[PDB]
Amino acid sequence: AKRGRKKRDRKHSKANHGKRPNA
Amino acid sequence: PTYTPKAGDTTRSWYVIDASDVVLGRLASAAATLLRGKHKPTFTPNVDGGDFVIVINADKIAVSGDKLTKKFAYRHSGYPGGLRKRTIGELLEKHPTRVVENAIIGMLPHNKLGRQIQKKLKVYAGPDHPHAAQQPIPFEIKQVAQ
Amino acid sequence: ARKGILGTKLGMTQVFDENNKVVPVTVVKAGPNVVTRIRTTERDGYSAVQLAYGEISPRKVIKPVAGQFAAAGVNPRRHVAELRLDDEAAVAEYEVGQELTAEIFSDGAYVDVTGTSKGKGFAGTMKRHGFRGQGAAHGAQAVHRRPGSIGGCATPGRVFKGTRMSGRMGNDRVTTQNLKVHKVDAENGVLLIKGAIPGRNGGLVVVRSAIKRG
Amino acid sequence: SRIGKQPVPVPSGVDVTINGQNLSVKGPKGTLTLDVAEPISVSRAEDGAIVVTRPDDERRSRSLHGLSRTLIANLVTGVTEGYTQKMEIFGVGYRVQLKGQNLEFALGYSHPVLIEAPEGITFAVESPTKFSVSGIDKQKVGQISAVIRRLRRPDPYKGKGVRYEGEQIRRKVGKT
Amino acid sequence: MKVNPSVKPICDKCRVIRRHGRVMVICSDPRHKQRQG
RNA sequence: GGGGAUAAGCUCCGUGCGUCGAGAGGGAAACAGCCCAGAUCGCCGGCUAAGGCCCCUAAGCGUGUGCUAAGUGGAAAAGGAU
RNA sequence: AUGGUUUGGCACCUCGAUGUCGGCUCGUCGCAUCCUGGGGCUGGAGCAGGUCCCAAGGGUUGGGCUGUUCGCCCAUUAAAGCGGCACGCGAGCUGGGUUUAGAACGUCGUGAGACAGUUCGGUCUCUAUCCGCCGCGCGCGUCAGAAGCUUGAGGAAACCUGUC
RNA sequence: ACAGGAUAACCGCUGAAAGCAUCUAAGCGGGAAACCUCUUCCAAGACCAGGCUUCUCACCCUCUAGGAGGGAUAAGGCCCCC
Ligand SMILES: CC[C@H]1OC(=O)[C@H](C)[C@@H](O[C@H]2C[C@@](C)(OC)[C@@H](O)[C@H](C)O2)[C@H](C)[C@@H](O[C@@H]2O[C@H](C)C[C@H](N(C)C)[C@H]2O)[C@](C)(O)C[C@@H](C)C(=O)[C@H](C)[C@@H](O)[C@]1(C)O
Repeated sequence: AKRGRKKRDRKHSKANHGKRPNA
Repeated sequence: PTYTPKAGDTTRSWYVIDASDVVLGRLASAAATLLRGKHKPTFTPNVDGGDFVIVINADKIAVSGDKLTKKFAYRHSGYPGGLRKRTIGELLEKHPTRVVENAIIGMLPHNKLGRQIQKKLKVYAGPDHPHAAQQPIPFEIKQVAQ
Repeated sequence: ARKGILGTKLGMTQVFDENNKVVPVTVVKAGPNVVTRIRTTERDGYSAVQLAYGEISPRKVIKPVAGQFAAAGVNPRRHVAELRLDDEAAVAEYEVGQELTAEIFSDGAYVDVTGTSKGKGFAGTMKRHGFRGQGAAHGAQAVHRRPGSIGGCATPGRVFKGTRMSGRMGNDRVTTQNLKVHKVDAENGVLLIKGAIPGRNGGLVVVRSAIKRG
Repeated sequence: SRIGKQPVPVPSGVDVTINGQNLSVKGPKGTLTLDVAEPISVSRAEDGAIVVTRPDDERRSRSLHGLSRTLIANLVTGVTEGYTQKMEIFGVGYRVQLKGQNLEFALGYSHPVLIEAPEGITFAVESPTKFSVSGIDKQKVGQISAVIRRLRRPDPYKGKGVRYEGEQIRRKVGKT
Repeated sequence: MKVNPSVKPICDKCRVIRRHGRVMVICSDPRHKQRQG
């Protein structure tokens, strides 16, 4: 559970512009 | 071709920074700049040219906020369950020079050269240092205005 | 303070109390000890006294070692050890050249005797760390004594430094605590320490007043 | 604030010495020392009183004002009048007798308990089941009076133990 | 001392305060005394 | 939008939508599919994009006015709260 | 809403092989605490409890039945904790179970045969290269070459407890 | 083990913001097998490679005389031997 939430969170980074592959 | 330091081109000088009442982060970045020789215009990444930096009054150094009791300095011995931590307040009481050293050590390059730079940093807890024969030049932390 | 004197283990024996109870004592020769040097705070950084013990032919002693004895003004001794005290108020009790004897102790005073254990050589895990074994029947294939599993698998995937396995054992310094001294023999300079002190018959030991009961 | 906006009256027999943010008061009962916070400036009116002032109106100055003023009045009152805390003990076979500067309590324990008086505090026993503790520092007087109060666990059923005179302790009934 | 995510002034004498960043409720009746945690 | 529990890095569809597939270089610490941008070769020249400018780490412990006391920043819900 | 240990959903790594249940030996970690330690509130008189908060240093038994995990039972005990580590651990051990070929019963099938039905029997291979770990040496360094005796930054071990 | 230090839960003292009240914002205290010392052991390859002492503390050759190379030694050590 811990691993999944962290990956979806790091899509919010400034350089990703709110989208990332594999969500 | 751009100029690169030869055999005997490098030169050293000794700086002493009064760590009293200086912020730990601010003092460390100033020392880490000196030790790497960033101030000289003869800088070259693969050749060290930093100037020996002596830090005196290393136990009076001021740490802001609640970091005196809530910031831990961790260390692991390798054995299972071997992780032992000391809050900064305790680490200052036992041996105070460590807090200044680590906060500088983690500012320098981590490669083999950064291990050689460390040999040029002498830090003392008291207000006196034995290196008076080398005539350290007193150094202060200002900021060039733009 | 922490009285101490360098001694030699002689052997074990058996003596009887006034209440007719039997006590198994170890005979320790606490031979005369010569104070060769005193370590002070301003000189060395700790407060300790350096004793010497044993008789050695002066031809045998090596020249660097011989000079240390001559400078202190004493005859060379086989073993030189050092007792660590804890203050300058205790160092003042000692002076170079003063001789210590078995009389410093009294009957009924708890002491801690330190020595090098007996040698046991390459010892298996059934002997070293007191493992169990595996059954000698019901099918055990050639595993009657070997340890067994070492760790997990693939997590951690290493052996976790600190695990207990085979290797050399014994022959290491060890200290026994709160050993009563049954009798202080005056003529022969021998302590009758009730209990079993570590070492091998004729091995050097250090007997000091107990930390806990002292 | 309202507390901080009230000048501190100094009776004629009391001496007040001010050194910036450091304050010391000398009087008949003894000498006390105090230090005030950075935001507040402490000065002396020529009438012979104490006045405290706060420069701005944020939390720090407003909160520190009331404290800093009422800290001095306790300081001045300690060196003219002093503080005496009166206690009394309830229970059967509960005794108090004074030994030197120390105080002993017989609270029903298998052993008797002894309390040592620190510097600046004195114990004066009046009756076996009633005594008093007197000193200069209001905090130190109240502090030791707290420790004495913790000697016996609260007893809602019979009320055995130490008490303050005006204290009213809740009591329930142990029936079944 | 009840420890709940929700603390309320059960009775009229109950007072809601804050000590060391944690909300409490202090009342003369010890039953009402609770703390947010 | 359907199926699912309006779950899945699920599955099935539409899109003169994109990229990877078949794509190097800069950014996201590392990280095919996200953001900037399509590599003809050389240069010890210059200006920029996304992203940054205390030290590692290149360039700001930048200027003005405020806010935060929680290391919030540097994970989260019903709800509680002078 | 947390957790990811249960029954599942998906089919993304491995079918030119990732050995699968129990037991043994060996551990190590979390705290959502069984005992021991500290507290609040009690419809807490005392003894004994109930509930909640802090706390992971140590400890946590021997047997009957079953392949059993689990469970019931017999004696104690201060307690007989819950879970992760490929439902830890088979290049460490057993093979009782399951899941090859033999055989029989019940049931299905006209028949070869079949049964997450039952019963008896049924090969557990390998000289450790590298990381790892337990031990022991050879070389060099510490600004001349050697010998004693040491401070110790940094680690490791231990920490249980009852009755009178 | 005994003892000491800083603490968790919890109990407090002095106290304003907020004429009262509040363990809290400034201060001061108590407080557990947990943490740091205390007990035992390893430990200067701790590259900041440590300290107190003691002994030897001096002889030749070569290239070219700058440094290096070669030999014989002292204190000491090792090998062979019991
Ligand atoms: C005596 C000498 C034999 O040792 C055995 O009997 C071991 C004990 C078998 O285990 C027997 C015994 C047993 C119980 O397994 C231990 C049983 O499971 C099966 C029948 O294998 C082996 C290793 C089998 O492997 C196993 O094959 C399985 C299909 C997969 C399994 N694992 C990788 C997935 C793997 O170990 C396999 C295929 O025969 C290996 C092949 C190459 C051989 O024929 C080799 C040359 C054999 O002559 C032999 C090794 O010399």
